[PDB]
Amino acid sequence: GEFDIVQVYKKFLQDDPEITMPVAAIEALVQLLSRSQAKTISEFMDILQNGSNTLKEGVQNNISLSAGCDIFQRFVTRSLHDVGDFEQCKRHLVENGKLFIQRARACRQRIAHLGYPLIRDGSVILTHGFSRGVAAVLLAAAKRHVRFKVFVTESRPSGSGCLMTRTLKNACIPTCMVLDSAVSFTMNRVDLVLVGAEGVVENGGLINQIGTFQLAVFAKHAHKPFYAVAESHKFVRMFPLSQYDIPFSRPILEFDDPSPETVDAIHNELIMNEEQIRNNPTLDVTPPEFVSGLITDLGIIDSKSGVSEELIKLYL
Amino acid sequence: GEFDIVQVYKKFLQDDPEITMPVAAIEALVQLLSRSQAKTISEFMDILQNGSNTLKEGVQNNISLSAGCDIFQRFVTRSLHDVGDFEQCKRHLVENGKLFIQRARACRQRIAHLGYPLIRDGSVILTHGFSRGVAAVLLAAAKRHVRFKVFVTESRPSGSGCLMTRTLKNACIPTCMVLDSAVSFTMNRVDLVLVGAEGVVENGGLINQIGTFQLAVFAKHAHKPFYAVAESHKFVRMFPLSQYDIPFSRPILEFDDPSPETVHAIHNELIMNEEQIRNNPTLDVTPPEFVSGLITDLGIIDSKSGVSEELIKLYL
Repeated sequence: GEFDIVQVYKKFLQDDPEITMPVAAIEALVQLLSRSQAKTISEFMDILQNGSNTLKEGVQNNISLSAGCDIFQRFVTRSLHDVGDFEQCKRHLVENGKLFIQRARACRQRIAHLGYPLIRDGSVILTHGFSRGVAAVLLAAAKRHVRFKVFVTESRPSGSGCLMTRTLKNACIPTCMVLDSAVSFTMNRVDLVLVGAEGVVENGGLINQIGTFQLAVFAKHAHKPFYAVAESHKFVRMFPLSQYDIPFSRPILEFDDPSPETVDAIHNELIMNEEQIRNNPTLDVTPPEFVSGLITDLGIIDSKSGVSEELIKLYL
Repeated sequence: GEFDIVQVYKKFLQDDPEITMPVAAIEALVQLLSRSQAKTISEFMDILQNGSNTLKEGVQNNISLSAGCDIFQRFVTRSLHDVGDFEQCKRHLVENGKLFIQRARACRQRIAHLGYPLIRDGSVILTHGFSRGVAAVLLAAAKRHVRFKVFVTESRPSGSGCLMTRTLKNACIPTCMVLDSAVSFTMNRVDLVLVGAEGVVENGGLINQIGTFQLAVFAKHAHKPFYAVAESHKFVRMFPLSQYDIPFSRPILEFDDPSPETVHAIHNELIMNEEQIRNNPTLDVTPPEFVSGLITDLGIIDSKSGVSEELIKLYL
């Protein structure tokens, strides 16, 4: 009995940082599953949820795993039956677990040798902040020896842009970091925009970092296409109503109440404070009419109605 | 004699910082014209030409500056005549020159008397960073006791949002800073969008700090109105074709050359350095199709053809 699976989850991040957070969760559940010794089907699903939720609430109720955790459950729940030997249950169960992990680990690869030809000779690409998805495909393209250049949004408040350029610069790729306020000015140059994904919705929506829809309309207005890479285990069952209807933990964009009683053209270091920042949101949502093609291990999906057929296929 | 007239211009900033830059240059030109023992018409215009350019070349080749100075001349020489008394020239010049600056610095007030009713009770306004005119109208509105509350774009790289924030909060009105990456998520909550002007071109376009166009597209797509406050002496003869072709000093948005070597969620300290920040532009341009209303000392102009007719009426 581990009784602290989060550590195994955590330990995975140090045994390998090159894996996504949900991947560790599943890789941890199997360790729970394999070691768990039960006697009823209900016993498994009881601690499984009570393990997933235990794993959920530990990580600020992150969405990426919250999908993967729920999808994984509803996966093994499918072709589950108990005939004669009870041990057959666990057998069919955990064996499919590794089988799911197999596809899960190979998912972020399957998109690479599938989205790399989207880059053409001498083309110029744009990316909002770092994402493990857009990275490999570019590298799996640059590996093929193809000339191209790339801008990267600085991606406040994450600042993941400063890391993304390095990962590309290190891989022999020309970069040019650009402020979040100057993406529109860049659309004239760019031939194709490309971002990762943090969550795909029932309507084909796109929950990713805070500024995706900021540039999604630009490419829509600047007539350049829009592409986003999303692994299967990022489909979610929610369904918003706009670019705003999302549940968010901390309340956002509150105002202050000012009682009548109180007190170089580039002015660096004159910004908001950390307290001012966290009032601002963290995630974004681009309605499907603004994306022209999802990039998944299941392939490239453009209808953003078939995503539901695929989403229905993913769940029961 | 009259030399380093920039210090006159400069001492004005210490004599008064609440006035902008172009008014100071004008205040210096008339001062230059005042102590100008001249004898021929050619001498006068030869001075201010070889005077304004020295004034022009001294400050970034700023637009609002280069706007007023060039406009100042082509005003004074308009109704110019020489008859008998040569002193009439210097008389007619400074007398009319005084009338200009008199009308000039009074413009920023005249705008407030027009913009304040544009704010409704309980309205929600949006402004991209600091903007002289935007402040006064809101203040002159708040003086008249009206409930509302505004967001503020932090305005990278200028960071002028915090300055705009305080100056509003300092005048007891609610504020809430917004990083430039997440303006779109806030639009559904707004009822009006109001930004300043750093320069106005012929076609009705807008030259303001970078990210100004970043907003107007949202206001367009989010079906929210867009107003910009501009003083007359900011009009310019420039006519950019697209939303990009504008004269810019330094090279902008260049890339690197990664030869084969090897050099090596509120992450608040991995930010683009001053060098790579410089590679970003400081100005964007809002096409006239997005300006629902343009408010000036001459009034409010929505035609964006009368922008030009009033413009032609300025350049004699």
